Amino acid sequence: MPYANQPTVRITELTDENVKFIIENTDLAVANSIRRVFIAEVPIIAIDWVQIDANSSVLHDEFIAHRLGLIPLISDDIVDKLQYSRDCTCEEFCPECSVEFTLDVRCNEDQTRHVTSRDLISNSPRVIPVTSRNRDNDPNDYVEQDDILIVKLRKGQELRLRAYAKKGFGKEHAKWNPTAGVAFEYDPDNALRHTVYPKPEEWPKSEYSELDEDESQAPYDPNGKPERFYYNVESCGSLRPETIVLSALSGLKKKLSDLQTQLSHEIQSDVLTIN
Amino acid sequence: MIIPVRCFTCGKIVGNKWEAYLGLLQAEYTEGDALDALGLKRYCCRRMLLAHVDLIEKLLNYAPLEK
Amino acid sequence: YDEDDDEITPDLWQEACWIVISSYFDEKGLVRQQLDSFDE
Amino acid sequence: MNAPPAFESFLLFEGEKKITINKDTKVPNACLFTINKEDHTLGNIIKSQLLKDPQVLFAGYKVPHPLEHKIIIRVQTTPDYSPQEAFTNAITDLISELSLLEERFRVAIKDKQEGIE
Amino acid sequence: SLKQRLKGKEGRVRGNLMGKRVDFSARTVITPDPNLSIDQVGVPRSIAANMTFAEIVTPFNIDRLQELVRRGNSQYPGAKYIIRDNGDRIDLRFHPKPSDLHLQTGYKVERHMCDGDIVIFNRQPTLHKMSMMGHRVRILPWSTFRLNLSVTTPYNADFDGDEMNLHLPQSLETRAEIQELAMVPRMIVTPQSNRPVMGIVQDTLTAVRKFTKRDVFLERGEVMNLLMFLSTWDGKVPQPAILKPRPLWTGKQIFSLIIPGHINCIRTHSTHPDDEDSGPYKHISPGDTKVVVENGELIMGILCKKSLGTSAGSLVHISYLEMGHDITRLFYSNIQTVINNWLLIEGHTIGIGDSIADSKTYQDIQNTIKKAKQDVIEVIEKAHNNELEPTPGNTLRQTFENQVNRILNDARDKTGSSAQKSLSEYNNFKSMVVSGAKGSKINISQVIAVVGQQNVEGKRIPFGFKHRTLPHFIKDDYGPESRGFVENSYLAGLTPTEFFFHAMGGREGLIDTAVKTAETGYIQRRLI
Amino acid sequence: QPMIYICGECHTENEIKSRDPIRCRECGYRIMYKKRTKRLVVFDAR
Amino acid sequence: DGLKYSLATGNWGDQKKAHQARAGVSQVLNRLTFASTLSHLRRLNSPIGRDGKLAKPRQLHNTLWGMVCPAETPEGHAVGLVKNLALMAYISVGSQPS
Amino acid sequence: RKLRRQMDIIVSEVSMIRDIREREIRIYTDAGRICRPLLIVEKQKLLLKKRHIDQLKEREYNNYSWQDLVASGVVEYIDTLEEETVMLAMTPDDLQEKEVAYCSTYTHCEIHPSMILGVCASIIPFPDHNQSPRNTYQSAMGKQAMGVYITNFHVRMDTLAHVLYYPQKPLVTTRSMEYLRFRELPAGINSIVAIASYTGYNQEDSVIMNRSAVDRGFFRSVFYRSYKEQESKKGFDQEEVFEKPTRETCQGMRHAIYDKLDDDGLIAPGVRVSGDDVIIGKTVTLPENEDELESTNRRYTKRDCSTFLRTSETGIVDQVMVTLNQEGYKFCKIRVRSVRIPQIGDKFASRHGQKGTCGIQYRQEDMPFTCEGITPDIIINPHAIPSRMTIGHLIECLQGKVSANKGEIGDATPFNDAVNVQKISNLLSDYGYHLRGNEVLYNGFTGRKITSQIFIGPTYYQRLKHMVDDKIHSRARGPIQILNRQPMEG
Amino acid sequence: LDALPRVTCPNHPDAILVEDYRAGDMICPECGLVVGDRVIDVGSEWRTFSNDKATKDPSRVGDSQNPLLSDGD
Amino acid sequence: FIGKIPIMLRSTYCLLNGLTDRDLCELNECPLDPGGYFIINGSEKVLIA
Ligand SMILES: [Mg+2]
Ligand SMILES: [Zn+2]
Ligand SMILES: [Zn+2]
Ligand SMILES: [Zn+2]
Ligand SMILES: [Zn+2]
Repeated sequence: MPYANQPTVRITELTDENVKFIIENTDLAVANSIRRVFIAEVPIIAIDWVQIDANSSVLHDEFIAHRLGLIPLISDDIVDKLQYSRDCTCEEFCPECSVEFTLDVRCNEDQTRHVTSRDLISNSPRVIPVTSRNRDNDPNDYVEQDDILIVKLRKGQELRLRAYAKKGFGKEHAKWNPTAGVAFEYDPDNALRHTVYPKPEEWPKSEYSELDEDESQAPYDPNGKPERFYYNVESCGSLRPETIVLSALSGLKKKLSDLQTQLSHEIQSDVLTIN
Repeated sequence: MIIPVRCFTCGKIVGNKWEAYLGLLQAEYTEGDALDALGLKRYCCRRMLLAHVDLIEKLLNYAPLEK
Repeated sequence: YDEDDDEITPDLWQEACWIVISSYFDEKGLVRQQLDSFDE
Repeated sequence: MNAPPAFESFLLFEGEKKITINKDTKVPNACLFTINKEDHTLGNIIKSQLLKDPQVLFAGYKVPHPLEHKIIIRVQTTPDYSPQEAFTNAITDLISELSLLEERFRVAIKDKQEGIE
Repeated sequence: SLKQRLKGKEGRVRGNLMGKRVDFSARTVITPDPNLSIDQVGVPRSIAANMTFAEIVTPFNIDRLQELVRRGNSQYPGAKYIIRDNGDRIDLRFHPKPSDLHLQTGYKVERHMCDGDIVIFNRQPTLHKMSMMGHRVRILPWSTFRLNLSVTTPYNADFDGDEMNLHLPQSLETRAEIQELAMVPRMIVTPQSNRPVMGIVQDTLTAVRKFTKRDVFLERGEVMNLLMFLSTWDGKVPQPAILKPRPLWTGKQIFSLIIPGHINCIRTHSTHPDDEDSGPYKHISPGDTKVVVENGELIMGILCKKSLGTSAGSLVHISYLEMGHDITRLFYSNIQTVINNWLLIEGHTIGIGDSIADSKTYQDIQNTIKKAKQDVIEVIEKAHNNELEPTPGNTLRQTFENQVNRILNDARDKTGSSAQKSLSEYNNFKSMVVSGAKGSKINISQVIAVVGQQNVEGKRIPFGFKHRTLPHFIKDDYGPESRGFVENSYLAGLTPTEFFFHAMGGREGLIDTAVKTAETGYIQRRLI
Repeated sequence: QPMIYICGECHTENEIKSRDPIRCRECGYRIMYKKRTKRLVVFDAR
Repeated sequence: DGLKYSLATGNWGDQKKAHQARAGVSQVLNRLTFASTLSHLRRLNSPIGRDGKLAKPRQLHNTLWGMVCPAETPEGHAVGLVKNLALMAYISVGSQPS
Repeated sequence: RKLRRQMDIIVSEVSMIRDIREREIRIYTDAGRICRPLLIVEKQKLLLKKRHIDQLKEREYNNYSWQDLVASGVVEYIDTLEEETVMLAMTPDDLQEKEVAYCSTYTHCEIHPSMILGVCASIIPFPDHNQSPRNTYQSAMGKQAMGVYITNFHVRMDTLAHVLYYPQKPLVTTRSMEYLRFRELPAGINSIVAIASYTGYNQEDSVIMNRSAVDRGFFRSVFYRSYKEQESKKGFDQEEVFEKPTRETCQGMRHAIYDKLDDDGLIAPGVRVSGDDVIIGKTVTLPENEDELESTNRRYTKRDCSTFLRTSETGIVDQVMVTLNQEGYKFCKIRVRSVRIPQIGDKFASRHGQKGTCGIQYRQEDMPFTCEGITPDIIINPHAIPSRMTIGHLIECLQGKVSANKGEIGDATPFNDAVNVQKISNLLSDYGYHLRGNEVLYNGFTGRKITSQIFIGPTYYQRLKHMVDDKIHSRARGPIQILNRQPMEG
Repeated sequence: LDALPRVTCPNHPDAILVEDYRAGDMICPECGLVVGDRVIDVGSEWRTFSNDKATKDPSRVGDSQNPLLSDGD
Repeated sequence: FIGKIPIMLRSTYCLLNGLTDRDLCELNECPLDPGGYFIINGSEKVLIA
């Protein structure tokens, strides 16, 4: 169709945690929705079912189940092999739609013990562990790299439980977030006056507004439109940044394609004023 | 009681950074800088870790080497 | 130690005063009114 | 708890139907599309793609109330070009434009970084 | 005793026969919901499933009702009970095969409420007849009664956690009677004082004046979005006020669609603006501030409480007399929806910024305060010399007390007038005051300029101690601060005396509020 | 089947499986606790 | 039992010599939040007719400065008849005049 | 006066006043006078000197204390009758200024002015930028903000208790709070708040909330209710017993299931209960035989009086305790834990008494975001500010913003020379924000910027005991009062 | 109708009759059957009040007097 | 022996007063509790001034 632009991309910065980039010649609605997809629609694996055998910590039961849910899971393995629990032929759970986790600890020593993700192990083969100390000793040491203190225990206290991680997404529960956050900005010089500054001199110029190193502050243009969106997605650690964005784009592509197939199905029978 | 995994506001995991913060303040007095070295660049995360209170320790303190 | 003779700078930054105020609560209860009466 | 199960926010029911199309009566060659179990995420972008097309006279969407996931899209085109075809083209073109973005992104990612893995 | 049981409150007549507790009732917290009509109310599924309404089976609705019996009780849109013409009532949970319980014409079926049954909704204490009105239920998730925001006004509800009571009528005769008489659309203009008992309020009220300003222009894309919310749209998009360089619709223009193309209000315009009594007539630059409606189109001027609000001569009132309650009904819902959504792109806020002013203003105000304080010393110096000369209708003490009060009031008013003027157009605070949404000129005076002379029982702070108000002052000090003037403003903090003196005057407001509810409750009762 | 009855502050079981007095032998305390069931309970992490 | 009774119920006297003159002098300690407990232990009460006596013993008299909290009363019914000490406040336990 | 300050006359218990216009001197040594500590100023200077302050700091290993300080006679206790006669000075500053001021006769001096405030008025920040009735309203709501209320709450069985998961100490504090142990045991959360109109679900004293935040645990709390039940001989031919009630023997037959109970007669920790389940099975063997002649069959020997759950939809049994009470009888307490997640209808308040209901909640997707992407946890409607004039709400907020960036806890002391408006705004700009708090906000539904900048920043908020599920209620037929034949109370 | 302490089920002889406390009705397990002369422990009705002023209990209509230690009351 | 007098918590005759933070923590009674309230029949009962 004659009206589709030529959506270009440029990558500025990439690290273990950040991806900083500019998308150009595209619509604002594409920009906002692709951002909405990065939070809500990107699938991931997270703990979702917890059963507690014995819990003697100084913290109550659901409190533990909650903390376990929120720990991020290294889903470097294509979560597409793991189908949604709703769809799978199995009763309740199975290896093909679940990962299984197990935790058993007790404080036998007189000193206080910490419970962390290293003690929590995947019964499932080592390809889908917790985020702490797996692919790397990592030269940037996080002193203990404990991921999270799940709880604390003393002499005589013990904690034995099971957990079942599953695929789900962000618009269901916050635990299924592939993002720690996402920055998003467009037209940093306010050329379009989509925001209207009283006393424009008291505003601090943004990291991209430097193109006009000029202290003149916002040159106007009345025939402008949105163009050149600036993103900076940062991972929570559960998935490498570029892989989140690529999965988001494709998943959204599956989502529209589904709307087309439903729409075609509607006109498969009666024409319903198709022309 | 006990740090919330991930900051309420944004999502950034913030239990991974707790004990390191307490350790660093015990070693080095520059709490603004201590938060920066830890990597919590942004103030929602900074209130999270900054204004948290470790109440768990009074609870561990009780006689309860029994329950 | 105080002497009221060699002293030349009796002023002091009343932001110091919380040290006086703390010594009040640190000594007194926060709720002595109750306790002293029952002890009496 | 009175609150719904959280999945109810997007999951279609066994009795409900994913899209329904009903014609307007107020003005000629106009149509109204209802999508069930959806959000601003689909609605907002498709509304914009239809506005981009110069043969669309009117196009818009709203969600009537936030607690009941449903969206409606009203579209009106010239009396020689059906609103159904425009809706089909706007989607297919959008999938294509996203795919171009997707292809161009991976290539951009490739170029110069040995830390893409 | 037997007499005592009969006596008064909680007595056999008044507390029991004349007012008994009833069955079929629901009560919960309220939250606002723009998305409802006016005469709708949202009801939690738990409350809707637990309560019941008795439909009687006819030949032409039997099949639907038989389906309802079949859904049982375990799922929401079901039935509780079935009653046989014989007189038998049957539960629909215990019986193992409801399908075996075939219905027939003459049975009554007590089904769960569904979207469209009519209820009496009520907030006690019920002050006037418009405090208890009929509504259509709307079943939705989470557990409060949700009701359109404009209905707050007759009810006095402030979703700060206020409760409501709901009552469900049972027969068709009480449903018809409520539907015809008690319904909210019928309640719009009040017989108490022949004015509209409910007007546009809070954000919608602020967002509309801001929207009707002739500086606002919308692109074709954003005009479509607003048109999309409107219910009674004709399907024809109106000719843009600007054809080129680029197509644009003015704020007033799109608003002309939301009013019923017939209402014909002139005047109602009285914002502060324009002028007081004759300035616009000084040759007539049309108006920029005076509203005009012709042929159901807003011609010029922005909207406020004076045009749009509960004032007896409004758009809502004239529309009600002219178009009739059902059209006024769709007009209320539509005005909020188009105006809330436009606000959604625009936004509205209030930071500390709206309360701070410029350096020159503070020097001018402080210089105003220094003049007033010097004048009070001047009155005191004149007073001690015994040369004040009493006013012809007071004693010497009363003249002094009148005179200082005149000056200190005069001082606050000058600095107050000075800050309202020193403020600009963008101050969101001015946008809330001017629309008539919340607050007042005196509120602006108090946050930024100066709080003024606190009061109790109609005079300055009393001498609680012997010839002093606080131990901090000198004896017999009749100046401003000592007798309870607050020199600073809530933006700049208060001094300890001012804080305590402010606290005395805030209390007089708490005692009045506590007592008033009792005596009015009693005086009202004697009259009816 | 026994009912355990974890003691006040020594937490040696009590096997209280009869109408006998709820006093824990050896330890003077006489307040109890019934212990968590061996019955499993499921928690969604949500 | 005579003391135990008085503290438990809230009544006054041994019941034979009335009880209405010192009703509600005893209460179950509220503990909703640490500030709540701490506030109830610092509560001060002020006797009245019981149902609508409007006069000066209800507002903020000037002598409260530094004794009783200026702004902290119930929001209804007893809207000034229930006072709280400030922070520095004290109450003399009494002593022999001898 | 010289003796009382010398300790020869009991200072705290003796007041001494001279009323010179009536030429009489009254002295009181009775109990029940309210008195406060004040500094003694002499020769128009403080009698307390810096040497004493260094002596007070020395107490970390010194035995020198407040009582020593009173014995130095630099402070006295002054009751309200005596407070009528003193010439009290507000601050040492004014006492210095006196060379130009009107008064040079001071006798006592205020140790600090915020001390005129009681406990609850002391938790609240910048109270003087509050319109005065707001301070009364908070002090009430402050008792209703739930928190962790003592630390040993795991072994207490308070009839009803409310504990928050993640309290936080107030990002902006009043100095006074260091002595309420409030830092040790907080009351609310440091939330990210925006004053915007948004989609107007928050008009009229309500709030729009971030659903992902309630999900990440934000303001999540636990609720415990404790049930107690007693067996009691209570008569010559009545017995109460804990047992598993059966329709074969007991008389009560309440359709509530008894299957969940243990053989003993009350359920064990960890079981799920609902609005029908029986927690404890007690029975009352009553007539025994006074129905003479084969009146046995079933449901005869004993009646049912066991305790169940009408109460609510409830949660999980936390603890069950069997012991014996003051009478000697076998006695039980069973605690039931529930986890309340903030939902439309619950009530919250900031420390200015900005109390309010939750109008709707939106997932992180919809909330309007900033440059970073900080989506608000709460949106309070701007209209709550102007008529109500809690400007302190905005000042707390702006100050809390500086604290979050600096990483240093701020200071909301109600009386200081910290020229709060200009000075804070200058600091906040230096950190790189708009100096007065606004931030350029974007719209969550369409990605477009919000045309007005939104005052956004952190503020301490409170969750209240008034949860919405507790107050909901309804009736259809139901119980009848046969002494009156009308429905029950509620 | 002097024989019904609870056997008043017209269609079929009864074995057990259940009390649906919340509905205020007497129901029969294996048909439909209400026959609601609703006793709701009628004993519960005086103990209905609580939130209104009490402690001293002005609304009390009877002292327990402990009868099971006394022939007369 | 003439009677039993109720003790107000942590006053000079309530045995908790002579103990330190660790000892009260060991007794399972919170160190940060203010005391000053009677305990009657399982309830903490506080007098109003
Ligand atoms: Mg209200
Ligand atoms: Zn499976
Ligand atoms: Zn964060
Ligand atoms: Zn033992
Ligand atoms: Zn039957």
